Amino acid sequence: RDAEDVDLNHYRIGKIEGFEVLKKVKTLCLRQNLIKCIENLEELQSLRELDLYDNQIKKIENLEALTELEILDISFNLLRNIEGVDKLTRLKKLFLVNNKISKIENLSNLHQLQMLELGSNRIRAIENIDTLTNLESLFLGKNKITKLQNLDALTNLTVLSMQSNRLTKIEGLQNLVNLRELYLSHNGIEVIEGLENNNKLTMLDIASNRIKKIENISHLTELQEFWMNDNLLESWSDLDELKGARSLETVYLERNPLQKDPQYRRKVMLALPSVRQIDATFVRF
Amino acid sequence: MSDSEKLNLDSIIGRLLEVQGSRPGKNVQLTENEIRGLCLKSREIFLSQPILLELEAPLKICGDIHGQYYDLLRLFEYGGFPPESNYLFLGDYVDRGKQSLETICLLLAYKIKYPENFFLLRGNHECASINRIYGFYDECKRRYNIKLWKTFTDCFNCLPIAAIVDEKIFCCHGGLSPDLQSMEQIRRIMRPTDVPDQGLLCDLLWSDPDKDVQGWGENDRGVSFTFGAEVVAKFLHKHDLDLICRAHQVVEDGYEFFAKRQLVTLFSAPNYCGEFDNAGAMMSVDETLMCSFQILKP
Ligand SMILES: [Cl-]
Ligand SMILES: [Cl-]
Ligand SMILES: [Fe+3]
Repeated sequence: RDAEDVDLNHYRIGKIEGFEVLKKVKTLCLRQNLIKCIENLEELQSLRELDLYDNQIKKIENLEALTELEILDISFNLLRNIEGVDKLTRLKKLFLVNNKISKIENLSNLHQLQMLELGSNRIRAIENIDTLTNLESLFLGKNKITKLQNLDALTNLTVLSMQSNRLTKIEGLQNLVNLRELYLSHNGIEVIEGLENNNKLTMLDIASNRIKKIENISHLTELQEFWMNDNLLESWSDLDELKGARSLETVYLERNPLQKDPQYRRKVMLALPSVRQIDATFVRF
Repeated sequence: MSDSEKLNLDSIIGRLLEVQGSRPGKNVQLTENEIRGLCLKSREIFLSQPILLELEAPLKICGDIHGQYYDLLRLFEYGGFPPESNYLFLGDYVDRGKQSLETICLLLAYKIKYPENFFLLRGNHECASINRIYGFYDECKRRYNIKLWKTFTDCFNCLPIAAIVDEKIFCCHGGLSPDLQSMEQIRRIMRPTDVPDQGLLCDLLWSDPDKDVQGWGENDRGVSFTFGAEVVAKFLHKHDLDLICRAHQVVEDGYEFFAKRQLVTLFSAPNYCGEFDNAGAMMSVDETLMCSFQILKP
Protein backbone atom coordinates (compact mmCIF):
# COMPACT_ATOMS: atom_id res chain seq x y z
CA ARG A 1 0.00 0.00 0.00
CA ASP A 2 2.97 2.30 0.74
CA ALA A 3 5.88 1.54 -1.59
CA GLU A 4 7.84 3.67 -4.03
CA ASP A 5 9.00 0.50 -5.85
CA VAL A 6 6.68 -2.39 -6.71
CA ASP A 7 7.94 -5.59 -8.33
CA LEU A 8 5.74 -8.33 -9.79
CA ASN A 9 8.42 -10.18 -11.73
CA HIS A 10 7.25 -13.70 -12.68
CA TYR A 11 3.76 -13.55 -11.14
CA ARG A 12 1.68 -15.24 -13.87
CA ILE A 13 -0.63 -12.18 -13.83
CA GLY A 14 -2.78 -12.16 -16.94
CA LYS A 15 -4.51 -8.79 -16.55
CA ILE A 16 -3.77 -5.39 -14.98
CA GLU A 17 -6.40 -5.02 -12.24
CA GLY A 18 -6.61 -2.99 -9.05
CA PHE A 19 -3.37 -0.99 -9.08
CA GLU A 20 -5.10 2.17 -7.82
CA VAL A 21 -4.26 1.12 -4.24
CA LEU A 22 -0.69 2.23 -4.92
CA LYS A 23 -0.56 5.92 -3.97
CA LYS A 24 2.94 7.14 -4.85
CA VAL A 25 4.40 4.25 -6.86
CA LYS A 26 7.56 5.34 -8.71
CA THR A 27 8.80 2.09 -10.33
CA LEU A 28 6.41 -0.63 -11.48
CA CYS A 29 7.93 -3.91 -12.68
CA LEU A 30 5.71 -6.37 -14.54
CA ARG A 31 8.26 -8.49 -16.38
CA GLN A 32 7.62 -12.05 -17.57
CA ASN A 33 3.92 -11.95 -16.80
CA LEU A 34 0.93 -12.79 -19.02
CA ILE A 35 -0.42 -9.31 -19.86
CA LYS A 36 -2.21 -9.18 -23.21
CA CYS A 37 -3.16 -5.47 -23.25
CA ILE A 38 -2.25 -2.24 -21.50
CA GLU A 39 -5.05 -0.86 -19.33
CA ASN A 40 -5.97 0.40 -15.86
CA LEU A 41 -2.82 2.48 -15.38
CA GLU A 42 -4.15 6.05 -15.70
CA GLU A 43 -4.08 6.56 -11.92
CA LEU A 44 -0.39 5.82 -11.18
CA GLN A 45 0.67 9.37 -12.02
CA SER A 46 3.87 9.23 -9.94
CA LEU A 47 5.63 6.60 -12.10
CA ARG A 48 9.05 7.21 -13.59
CA GLU A 49 9.59 3.64 -14.84
CA LEU A 50 7.21 1.09 -16.31
CA ASP A 51 8.57 -2.33 -17.26
CA LEU A 52 6.59 -4.74 -19.45
CA TYR A 53 9.51 -6.87 -20.60
CA ASP A 54 8.39 -10.25 -22.00
CA ASN A 55 4.58 -10.27 -22.22
CA GLN A 56 2.04 -10.60 -25.05
CA ILE A 57 1.08 -6.96 -25.64
CA LYS A 58 0.17 -6.46 -29.31
CA LYS A 59 -0.36 -2.67 -29.38
CA ILE A 60 0.75 0.36 -27.36
CA GLU A 61 -2.16 2.22 -25.76
CA ASN A 62 -3.61 3.63 -22.54
CA LEU A 63 -0.29 5.24 -21.55
CA GLU A 64 -1.21 8.85 -22.36
CA ALA A 65 -1.87 9.70 -18.71
CA LEU A 66 1.58 8.92 -17.26
CA THR A 67 3.50 11.98 -18.43
CA GLU A 68 6.19 11.72 -15.72
CA LEU A 69 7.25 8.39 -17.24
CA GLU A 70 11.01 8.45 -17.85
CA ILE A 71 11.78 4.78 -18.65
CA LEU A 72 9.49 2.52 -20.69
CA ASP A 73 10.33 -1.05 -21.68
CA ILE A 74 7.94 -3.12 -23.80
CA SER A 75 10.53 -5.58 -25.06
CA PHE A 76 9.90 -9.17 -26.15
CA ASN A 77 6.22 -8.63 -26.90
CA LEU A 78 4.30 -8.82 -30.19
CA LEU A 79 4.27 -5.16 -31.17
CA ARG A 80 4.00 -4.31 -34.86
CA ASN A 81 3.80 -0.49 -34.80
CA ILE A 82 5.06 2.35 -32.61
CA GLU A 83 2.34 4.64 -31.25
CA GLY A 84 0.78 5.93 -28.07
CA VAL A 85 4.04 7.39 -26.75
CA ASP A 86 3.67 10.96 -28.10
CA LYS A 87 2.54 12.24 -24.68
CA LEU A 88 5.44 10.91 -22.53
CA THR A 89 7.65 13.93 -23.07
CA ARG A 90 10.06 13.17 -20.21
CA LEU A 91 10.97 9.75 -21.63
CA LYS A 92 14.73 9.21 -21.35
CA LYS A 93 15.09 5.51 -22.21
CA LEU A 94 12.74 3.49 -24.41
CA PHE A 95 13.26 -0.25 -24.98
CA LEU A 96 11.28 -1.96 -27.73
CA VAL A 97 13.64 -4.89 -28.11
CA ASN A 98 12.59 -8.00 -30.04
CA ASN A 99 9.18 -7.13 -31.42
CA LYS A 100 7.88 -7.12 -35.00
CA ILE A 101 8.30 -3.39 -35.60
CA SER A 102 8.94 -2.51 -39.24
CA LYS A 103 9.18 1.29 -39.31
CA ILE A 104 10.45 4.13 -37.12
CA GLU A 105 7.62 6.61 -36.48
CA ASN A 106 5.78 8.49 -33.74
CA LEU A 107 8.84 9.39 -31.65
CA SER A 108 9.07 13.02 -32.80
CA ASN A 109 7.86 14.40 -29.46
CA LEU A 110 10.42 12.69 -27.18
CA HIS A 111 12.99 15.47 -27.23
CA GLN A 112 14.75 14.33 -24.03
CA LEU A 113 15.18 10.71 -25.17
CA GLN A 114 18.75 9.64 -24.35
CA MET A 115 18.56 6.00 -25.49
CA LEU A 116 16.45 4.34 -28.18
CA GLU A 117 16.49 0.52 -28.37
CA LEU A 118 14.94 -1.06 -31.46
CA GLY A 119 17.10 -4.16 -31.66
CA SER A 120 15.83 -7.43 -33.15
CA ASN A 121 12.99 -6.15 -35.33
CA ARG A 122 12.15 -5.85 -39.04
CA ILE A 123 13.15 -2.21 -39.57
CA ARG A 124 14.51 -1.49 -43.05
CA ALA A 125 15.66 2.15 -42.86
CA ILE A 126 16.66 4.92 -40.47
CA GLU A 127 14.09 7.74 -40.48
CA ASN A 128 12.18 10.16 -38.29
CA ILE A 129 14.73 10.69 -35.53
CA ASP A 130 16.09 14.08 -36.60
CA THR A 131 14.02 15.50 -33.72
CA LEU A 132 15.81 13.43 -31.00
CA THR A 133 18.66 15.84 -30.33
CA ASN A 134 19.59 14.39 -26.92
CA LEU A 135 19.95 10.83 -28.22
CA GLU A 136 23.15 9.30 -26.86
CA SER A 137 22.68 5.59 -27.65
CA LEU A 138 21.00 4.21 -30.77
CA PHE A 139 20.57 0.43 -30.98
CA LEU A 140 19.35 -0.96 -34.29
CA GLY A 141 21.17 -4.29 -34.40
CA LYS A 142 19.49 -7.36 -35.87
CA ASN A 143 17.30 -5.57 -38.42
CA LYS A 144 17.04 -5.34 -42.21
CA ILE A 145 18.59 -1.87 -42.57
CA THR A 146 20.39 -1.41 -45.88
CA LYS A 147 21.98 2.06 -45.64
CA LEU A 148 23.36 4.45 -43.04
CA GLN A 149 21.73 7.83 -43.54
CA ASN A 150 19.32 10.05 -41.53
CA LEU A 151 21.79 10.27 -38.63
CA ASP A 152 23.02 13.84 -39.31
CA ALA A 153 21.04 15.49 -36.50
CA LEU A 154 22.29 13.37 -33.59
CA THR A 155 25.40 15.42 -32.84
CA ASN A 156 25.41 14.28 -29.20
CA LEU A 157 25.22 10.58 -30.13
CA THR A 158 28.08 8.64 -28.56
CA VAL A 159 27.19 4.96 -29.17
CA LEU A 160 25.87 3.55 -32.46
CA SER A 161 25.04 -0.16 -32.58
CA MET A 162 24.28 -1.48 -36.07
CA GLN A 163 25.50 -5.07 -35.98
CA SER A 164 23.73 -7.82 -37.93
CA ASN A 165 22.09 -5.81 -40.67
CA ARG A 166 22.37 -5.49 -44.47
CA LEU A 167 24.84 -2.60 -44.71
CA THR A 168 27.30 -2.51 -47.60
CA LYS A 169 29.06 0.85 -47.22
CA ILE A 170 30.22 3.04 -44.34
CA GLU A 171 28.69 6.46 -44.95
CA GLY A 172 26.52 9.08 -43.35
CA LEU A 173 28.57 9.49 -40.16
CA GLN A 174 29.95 12.94 -41.07
CA ASN A 175 28.07 14.75 -38.29
CA LEU A 176 28.53 12.25 -35.43
CA VAL A 177 31.53 14.17 -34.18
CA ASN A 178 31.20 12.91 -30.60
CA LEU A 179 30.78 9.28 -31.68
CA ARG A 180 32.77 7.07 -29.34
CA GLU A 181 31.66 3.48 -30.03
CA LEU A 182 30.80 2.18 -33.50
CA TYR A 183 29.60 -1.41 -33.97
CA LEU A 184 29.07 -2.62 -37.55
CA SER A 185 29.86 -6.32 -37.27
CA HIS A 186 28.04 -8.94 -39.38
CA ASN A 187 27.25 -6.81 -42.42
CA GLY A 188 28.52 -6.66 -45.99
CA ILE A 189 31.05 -3.82 -45.74
CA GLU A 190 34.11 -4.18 -48.00
CA VAL A 191 35.98 -0.89 -47.42
CA ILE A 192 36.88 1.12 -44.33
CA GLU A 193 35.99 4.75 -45.09
CA GLY A 194 33.67 7.55 -44.03
CA LEU A 195 35.19 7.94 -40.55
CA GLU A 196 36.93 11.27 -41.22
CA ASN A 197 35.08 13.19 -38.48
CA ASN A 198 34.78 10.58 -35.72
CA ASN A 199 38.10 11.47 -34.05
CA LYS A 200 36.78 10.68 -30.54
CA LEU A 201 36.13 7.01 -31.39
CA THR A 202 37.55 4.68 -28.74
CA MET A 203 35.75 1.46 -29.76
CA LEU A 204 35.39 0.41 -33.42
CA ASP A 205 34.02 -2.97 -34.53
CA ILE A 206 33.78 -3.98 -38.19
CA ALA A 207 34.31 -7.69 -37.60
CA SER A 208 32.57 -10.39 -39.63
CA ASN A 209 32.47 -8.49 -42.91
CA ARG A 210 34.39 -8.74 -46.20
CA ILE A 211 37.07 -6.10 -45.65
CA LYS A 212 40.40 -6.66 -47.39
CA LYS A 213 42.49 -3.74 -46.16
CA ILE A 214 42.81 -1.48 -43.11
CA GLU A 215 42.71 2.15 -44.25
CA ASN A 216 41.58 5.61 -43.30
CA ILE A 217 41.80 5.21 -39.52
CA SER A 218 45.27 6.71 -38.97
CA HIS A 219 43.55 9.80 -37.56
CA LEU A 220 41.63 7.75 -34.98
CA THR A 221 44.32 8.29 -32.33
CA GLU A 222 41.93 7.58 -29.42
CA LEU A 223 41.17 3.95 -30.33
CA GLN A 224 41.13 1.56 -27.39
CA GLU A 225 39.46 -1.52 -28.93
CA PHE A 226 39.64 -2.59 -32.59
CA TRP A 227 37.47 -5.62 -33.42
CA MET A 228 38.19 -7.00 -36.88
CA ASN A 229 37.98 -10.80 -36.67
CA ASP A 230 36.51 -12.79 -39.57
CA ASN A 231 37.49 -10.52 -42.45
CA LEU A 232 39.90 -10.89 -45.38
CA LEU A 233 42.94 -8.93 -44.18
CA GLU A 234 46.18 -10.23 -45.70
CA SER A 235 48.89 -7.54 -45.36
CA TRP A 236 50.80 -6.96 -42.12
CA SER A 237 51.70 -3.45 -43.32
CA ASP A 238 48.06 -2.42 -42.83
CA LEU A 239 48.78 -2.32 -39.08
CA ASP A 240 50.75 0.87 -39.73
CA GLU A 241 47.36 2.57 -39.79
CA LEU A 242 46.95 1.93 -36.04
CA LYS A 243 50.32 3.19 -34.77
CA GLY A 244 48.88 6.60 -33.88
CA ALA A 245 46.57 4.96 -31.31
CA ARG A 246 48.92 5.00 -28.32
CA SER A 247 46.24 3.65 -25.97
CA LEU A 248 45.16 0.77 -28.22
CA GLU A 249 44.74 -2.17 -25.86
CA THR A 250 42.68 -4.82 -27.67
CA VAL A 251 42.62 -5.97 -31.30
CA TYR A 252 40.63 -8.86 -32.76
CA LEU A 253 42.19 -10.24 -35.94
CA GLU A 254 41.61 -14.01 -35.76
CA ARG A 255 40.17 -15.93 -38.72
CA ASN A 256 41.70 -13.44 -41.11
CA PRO A 257 44.28 -14.63 -43.64
CA LEU A 258 46.80 -12.90 -41.33
CA GLN A 259 46.36 -15.68 -38.79
CA LYS A 260 47.84 -18.23 -41.22
CA ASP A 261 51.17 -16.61 -40.37
CA PRO A 262 52.95 -18.76 -37.74
CA GLN A 263 54.19 -15.46 -36.21
CA TYR A 264 50.69 -13.94 -36.06
CA ARG A 265 50.68 -13.02 -32.36
CA ARG A 266 54.34 -11.97 -32.53
CA LYS A 267 53.74 -9.66 -35.49
CA VAL A 268 50.76 -8.01 -33.78
CA MET A 269 52.88 -7.29 -30.71
CA LEU A 270 55.72 -5.85 -32.83
CA ALA A 271 53.41 -3.56 -34.82
CA LEU A 272 51.26 -2.44 -31.86
CA PRO A 273 53.43 -2.51 -28.71
CA SER A 274 50.70 -0.90 -26.58
CA VAL A 275 48.26 -3.78 -27.17
CA ARG A 276 47.56 -6.01 -24.15
CA GLN A 277 44.82 -8.27 -25.60
CA ILE A 278 44.93 -10.09 -28.94
CA ASP A 279 41.62 -11.84 -29.70
CA ALA A 280 40.57 -13.64 -26.48
CA THR A 281 44.01 -13.89 -24.87
CA PHE A 282 46.27 -11.41 -23.07
CA VAL A 283 49.79 -10.61 -24.22
CA ARG A 284 52.01 -12.48 -21.80
CA PHE A 285 55.47 -10.82 -22.14
CA MET B 1 43.54 -24.85 -8.78
CA SER B 2 45.15 -22.35 -6.39
CA ASP B 3 43.79 -21.54 -2.95
CA SER B 4 43.50 -17.91 -4.03
CA GLU B 5 41.35 -19.06 -6.93
CA LYS B 6 39.17 -21.09 -4.56
CA LEU B 7 38.75 -18.07 -2.27
CA ASN B 8 37.39 -15.88 -5.06
CA LEU B 9 35.38 -18.71 -6.62
CA ASP B 10 33.58 -19.47 -3.36
CA SER B 11 32.91 -15.77 -2.82
CA ILE B 12 31.18 -15.66 -6.22
CA ILE B 13 29.24 -18.90 -5.77
CA GLY B 14 28.14 -17.76 -2.31
CA ARG B 15 26.80 -14.41 -3.49
CA LEU B 16 25.10 -16.22 -6.38
CA LEU B 17 23.47 -18.79 -4.09
CA GLU B 18 22.49 -16.17 -1.51
CA VAL B 19 19.38 -15.18 -3.50
CA GLN B 20 18.09 -18.75 -3.35
CA GLY B 21 14.55 -18.97 -2.01
CA SER B 22 14.10 -15.22 -2.40
CA ARG B 23 11.09 -13.97 -4.30
CA PRO B 24 12.38 -14.18 -7.90
CA GLY B 25 13.79 -11.02 -9.42
CA LYS B 26 16.91 -10.49 -7.36
CA ASN B 27 19.97 -10.31 -9.56
CA VAL B 28 23.23 -10.31 -7.56
CA GLN B 29 25.60 -7.73 -9.05
CA LEU B 30 29.06 -9.19 -9.54
CA THR B 31 31.99 -7.03 -10.59
CA GLU B 32 33.08 -6.83 -14.22
CA ASN B 33 36.40 -8.56 -13.52
CA GLU B 34 34.61 -11.32 -11.64
CA ILE B 35 32.45 -12.07 -14.68
CA ARG B 36 35.35 -11.58 -17.08
CA GLY B 37 37.66 -13.83 -15.07
CA LEU B 38 34.96 -16.50 -15.02
CA CYS B 39 34.88 -16.32 -18.83
CA LEU B 40 38.67 -16.43 -19.25
CA LYS B 41 39.32 -19.23 -16.76
CA SER B 42 36.53 -21.50 -18.00
CA ARG B 43 37.57 -20.92 -21.61
CA GLU B 44 41.04 -22.23 -20.76
CA ILE B 45 39.48 -25.35 -19.24
CA PHE B 46 37.27 -25.89 -22.30
CA LEU B 47 40.34 -25.81 -24.54
CA SER B 48 42.14 -28.30 -22.28
CA GLN B 49 39.39 -30.91 -22.72
CA PRO B 50 38.36 -32.57 -26.01
CA ILE B 51 35.65 -31.06 -28.18
CA LEU B 52 33.96 -34.50 -28.16
CA LEU B 53 33.68 -35.30 -24.46
CA GLU B 54 33.86 -38.96 -23.40
CA LEU B 55 32.16 -39.15 -20.01
CA GLU B 56 31.41 -42.04 -17.66
CA ALA B 57 28.39 -42.53 -15.44
CA PRO B 58 27.09 -41.51 -12.98
CA LEU B 59 26.01 -38.09 -14.19
CA LYS B 60 22.86 -36.00 -14.57
CA ILE B 61 21.99 -34.67 -18.04
CA CYS B 62 19.92 -31.49 -18.43
CA GLY B 63 18.31 -29.65 -21.31
CA ASP B 64 17.85 -25.96 -22.02
CA ILE B 65 17.90 -23.39 -19.23
CA HIS B 66 17.10 -20.21 -21.24
CA GLY B 67 18.42 -17.88 -18.55
CA GLN B 68 15.77 -18.95 -16.02
CA TYR B 69 18.17 -18.68 -13.10
CA TYR B 70 15.77 -19.70 -10.32
CA ASP B 71 14.70 -22.77 -12.29
CA LEU B 72 18.36 -23.70 -12.55
CA LEU B 73 18.55 -23.40 -8.76
CA ARG B 74 15.57 -25.73 -8.45
CA LEU B 75 17.29 -28.28 -10.71
CA PHE B 76 20.27 -28.31 -8.37
CA GLU B 77 17.97 -28.90 -5.39
CA TYR B 78 16.49 -32.00 -7.04
CA GLY B 79 19.73 -33.40 -8.44
CA GLY B 80 22.02 -32.16 -5.68
CA PHE B 81 24.35 -29.16 -5.83
CA PRO B 82 27.88 -29.91 -7.09
CA PRO B 83 29.92 -31.76 -6.10
CA GLU B 84 27.13 -33.98 -4.77
CA SER B 85 26.24 -35.02 -8.33
CA ASN B 86 27.84 -34.94 -11.78
CA TYR B 87 26.26 -32.77 -14.44
CA LEU B 88 26.27 -32.56 -18.22
CA PHE B 89 24.26 -29.64 -19.60
CA LEU B 90 23.28 -29.70 -23.27
CA GLY B 91 23.32 -25.96 -24.01
CA ASP B 92 21.17 -22.84 -24.31
CA TYR B 93 22.03 -21.25 -20.99
CA VAL B 94 21.28 -17.63 -21.95
CA ASP B 95 18.25 -15.93 -23.46
CA ARG B 96 15.72 -13.19 -22.83
CA GLY B 97 14.92 -12.34 -19.24
CA LYS B 98 17.28 -10.20 -17.18
CA GLN B 99 18.93 -13.04 -15.26
CA SER B 100 21.05 -14.82 -17.90
CA LEU B 101 24.27 -13.47 -16.36
CA GLU B 102 23.60 -15.22 -13.05
CA THR B 103 22.76 -18.43 -14.88
CA ILE B 104 25.94 -18.55 -16.97
CA CYS B 105 28.19 -17.31 -14.14
CA LEU B 106 26.99 -20.06 -11.79
CA LEU B 107 27.47 -22.72 -14.49
CA LEU B 108 30.92 -21.41 -15.43
CA ALA B 109 31.95 -21.21 -11.76
CA TYR B 110 31.01 -24.82 -11.09
CA LYS B 111 32.83 -25.77 -14.29
CA ILE B 112 36.02 -24.18 -12.94
CA LYS B 113 35.56 -25.59 -9.43
CA TYR B 114 34.77 -29.17 -10.59
CA PRO B 115 36.30 -29.43 -14.09
CA GLU B 116 36.08 -33.24 -14.41
CA ASN B 117 32.68 -33.62 -12.72
CA PHE B 118 30.80 -30.70 -14.34
CA PHE B 119 30.30 -30.28 -18.08
CA LEU B 120 28.65 -27.84 -20.49
CA LEU B 121 27.93 -28.47 -24.15
CA ARG B 122 27.34 -25.69 -26.68
CA GLY B 123 23.84 -24.68 -27.70
CA ASN B 124 22.79 -22.48 -30.59
CA HIS B 125 22.16 -19.67 -28.10
CA GLU B 126 25.90 -19.70 -27.35
CA CYS B 127 26.81 -18.21 -30.73
CA ALA B 128 29.11 -15.29 -31.46
CA SER B 129 26.64 -12.95 -33.22
CA ILE B 130 23.23 -11.35 -32.82
CA ASN B 131 22.04 -12.65 -36.17
CA ARG B 132 19.26 -14.63 -34.39
CA ILE B 133 19.58 -14.01 -30.61
CA TYR B 134 19.39 -10.61 -28.91
CA GLY B 135 18.43 -11.18 -25.26
CA PHE B 136 21.82 -12.11 -23.84
CA TYR B 137 23.58 -9.32 -25.74
CA ASP B 138 20.86 -6.94 -24.53
CA GLU B 139 21.32 -7.97 -20.91
CA CYS B 140 25.11 -7.63 -21.05
CA LYS B 141 25.15 -4.05 -22.35
CA ARG B 142 22.35 -2.94 -20.01
CA ARG B 143 24.08 -4.22 -16.87
CA TYR B 144 27.69 -3.76 -18.01
CA ASN B 145 29.02 -3.11 -21.53
CA ILE B 146 29.14 -4.62 -25.01
CA LYS B 147 32.73 -5.79 -24.50
CA LEU B 148 31.46 -8.11 -21.77
CA TRP B 149 29.30 -9.78 -24.40
CA LYS B 150 32.33 -9.91 -26.71
CA THR B 151 34.31 -11.67 -23.96
CA PHE B 152 31.39 -14.08 -23.56
CA THR B 153 31.51 -15.01 -27.25
CA ASP B 154 35.20 -15.85 -26.73
CA CYS B 155 34.20 -18.31 -24.02
CA PHE B 156 31.24 -19.61 -26.05
CA ASN B 157 33.43 -20.17 -29.09
CA CYS B 158 35.40 -22.77 -27.10
CA LEU B 159 32.57 -24.85 -25.62
CA PRO B 160 32.52 -28.53 -26.59
CA ILE B 161 30.01 -29.69 -29.16
CA ALA B 162 28.99 -33.25 -28.27
CA ALA B 163 29.50 -35.94 -25.67
CA ILE B 164 29.42 -39.74 -25.60
CA VAL B 165 28.51 -41.28 -22.25
CA ASP B 166 30.05 -44.71 -21.57
CA GLU B 167 30.41 -45.43 -25.31
CA LYS B 168 26.62 -45.76 -25.72
CA ILE B 169 24.81 -42.38 -25.31
CA PHE B 170 25.46 -39.65 -27.88
CA CYS B 171 24.66 -36.15 -26.59
CA CYS B 172 24.35 -32.86 -28.43
CA HIS B 173 22.08 -29.83 -28.35
CA GLY B 174 20.36 -30.04 -31.75
CA GLY B 175 20.70 -33.43 -33.37
CA LEU B 176 22.26 -35.40 -36.17
CA SER B 177 23.86 -34.12 -39.37
CA PRO B 178 23.79 -35.44 -42.95
CA ASP B 179 27.48 -34.53 -43.02
CA LEU B 180 28.24 -36.65 -39.92
CA GLN B 181 29.91 -39.91 -40.95
CA SER B 182 32.44 -40.51 -38.15
CA MET B 183 33.10 -39.28 -34.63
CA GLU B 184 36.49 -38.15 -35.95
CA GLN B 185 34.84 -35.35 -37.93
CA ILE B 186 33.56 -33.86 -34.67
CA ARG B 187 37.08 -34.11 -33.24
CA ARG B 188 38.35 -32.28 -36.35
CA ILE B 189 36.26 -29.20 -35.50
CA MET B 190 38.65 -26.48 -34.39
CA ARG B 191 38.27 -23.84 -31.69
CA PRO B 192 37.66 -21.03 -31.30
CA THR B 193 34.86 -21.06 -33.88
CA ASP B 194 31.43 -19.55 -34.26
CA VAL B 195 28.37 -21.54 -35.22
CA PRO B 196 28.02 -21.48 -39.02
CA ASP B 197 24.67 -21.39 -40.76
CA GLN B 198 25.58 -24.55 -42.70
CA GLY B 199 27.49 -27.75 -42.05
CA LEU B 200 28.29 -30.34 -39.43
CA LEU B 201 28.69 -27.94 -36.51
CA CYS B 202 25.51 -26.10 -37.50
CA ASP B 203 23.38 -29.25 -37.60
CA LEU B 204 24.75 -30.48 -34.26
CA LEU B 205 23.28 -27.35 -32.65
CA TRP B 206 20.14 -26.79 -34.74
CA SER B 207 18.59 -29.93 -36.29
CA ASP B 208 15.35 -31.54 -35.07
CA PRO B 209 13.56 -34.87 -35.34
CA ASP B 210 10.24 -35.18 -37.13
CA LYS B 211 7.62 -37.94 -37.21
CA ASP B 212 6.67 -37.04 -40.80
CA VAL B 213 10.15 -37.07 -42.35
CA GLN B 214 11.48 -40.46 -43.40
CA GLY B 215 15.06 -39.39 -44.11
CA TRP B 216 16.26 -35.78 -44.21
CA GLY B 217 13.84 -32.88 -44.57
CA GLU B 218 13.85 -29.12 -44.31
CA ASN B 219 13.48 -27.28 -41.01
CA ASP B 220 10.74 -24.73 -40.41
CA ARG B 221 13.32 -22.79 -38.36
CA GLY B 222 15.06 -21.66 -41.54
CA VAL B 223 18.34 -23.40 -40.61
CA SER B 224 19.70 -26.95 -40.74
CA PHE B 225 17.42 -29.95 -41.38
CA THR B 226 14.97 -32.42 -39.85
CA PHE B 227 15.68 -36.14 -39.57
CA GLY B 228 13.28 -39.03 -39.09
CA ALA B 229 13.20 -42.31 -37.20
CA GLU B 230 15.16 -44.25 -39.85
CA VAL B 231 18.03 -41.74 -39.73
CA VAL B 232 18.18 -42.31 -35.97
CA ALA B 233 18.22 -46.10 -36.32
CA LYS B 234 21.02 -46.34 -38.88
CA PHE B 235 23.09 -43.91 -36.81
CA LEU B 236 22.95 -46.02 -33.65
CA HIS B 237 23.82 -49.18 -35.57
CA LYS B 238 26.75 -47.63 -37.46
CA HIS B 239 28.37 -46.33 -34.25
CA ASP B 240 27.22 -49.10 -31.86
CA LEU B 241 25.17 -46.78 -29.65
CA ASP B 242 21.99 -47.22 -27.64
CA LEU B 243 20.49 -43.74 -27.41
CA ILE B 244 20.67 -40.17 -28.66
CA CYS B 245 20.13 -37.66 -25.86
CA ARG B 246 19.33 -34.18 -27.12
CA ALA B 247 17.61 -30.91 -26.18
CA HIS B 248 16.69 -27.80 -28.22
CA GLN B 249 12.88 -28.24 -28.40
CA VAL B 250 10.18 -27.49 -25.85
CA VAL B 251 8.29 -30.65 -24.89
CA GLU B 252 5.23 -30.89 -22.66
CA ASP B 253 6.57 -33.09 -19.85
CA GLY B 254 10.20 -31.92 -20.09
CA TYR B 255 11.15 -35.22 -21.74
CA GLU B 256 9.91 -36.86 -24.92
CA PHE B 257 10.95 -40.01 -26.73
CA PHE B 258 11.30 -40.43 -30.47
CA ALA B 259 11.81 -43.42 -32.79
CA LYS B 260 10.76 -46.07 -30.25
CA ARG B 261 12.78 -44.51 -27.41
CA GLN B 262 16.00 -44.46 -29.47
CA LEU B 263 16.17 -40.67 -29.08
CA VAL B 264 15.07 -38.51 -26.17
CA THR B 265 14.59 -34.75 -26.02
CA LEU B 266 15.28 -33.04 -22.69
CA PHE B 267 14.10 -29.56 -21.75
CA SER B 268 14.88 -28.17 -18.32
CA ALA B 269 13.13 -24.77 -18.36
CA PRO B 270 9.61 -25.03 -16.88
CA ASN B 271 7.00 -22.70 -18.40
CA TYR B 272 9.26 -21.43 -21.16
CA CYS B 273 8.43 -17.80 -22.06
CA GLY B 274 4.95 -18.07 -20.56
CA GLU B 275 2.42 -19.16 -23.16
CA PHE B 276 3.56 -22.75 -22.68
CA ASP B 277 2.90 -24.78 -19.53
CA ASN B 278 5.68 -27.34 -19.78
CA ALA B 279 7.70 -29.07 -17.12
CA GLY B 280 11.45 -29.47 -16.89
CA ALA B 281 13.02 -32.90 -16.91
CA MET B 282 16.47 -34.30 -16.19
CA MET B 283 17.92 -37.68 -17.13
CA SER B 284 20.09 -39.39 -14.53
CA VAL B 285 22.49 -42.18 -15.56
CA ASP B 286 23.99 -44.53 -12.95
CA GLU B 287 27.07 -46.74 -12.91
CA THR B 288 25.28 -49.62 -14.65
CA LEU B 289 24.11 -47.40 -17.56
CA MET B 290 20.49 -47.20 -16.40
CA CYS B 291 18.47 -44.10 -17.25
CA SER B 292 15.96 -42.48 -14.87
CA PHE B 293 13.95 -39.32 -15.52
CA GLN B 294 13.18 -36.74 -12.83
CA ILE B 295 10.57 -34.08 -13.60
CA LEU B 296 10.50 -30.50 -12.29
CA LYS B 297 7.37 -28.46 -12.12
CA PRO B 298 6.53 -24.71 -12.12
CL1 LIG C 1 32.98 -43.71 -35.55
CL1 LIG D 1 40.29 -27.36 -29.50
FE1 LIG E 1 18.26 -24.31 -28.90
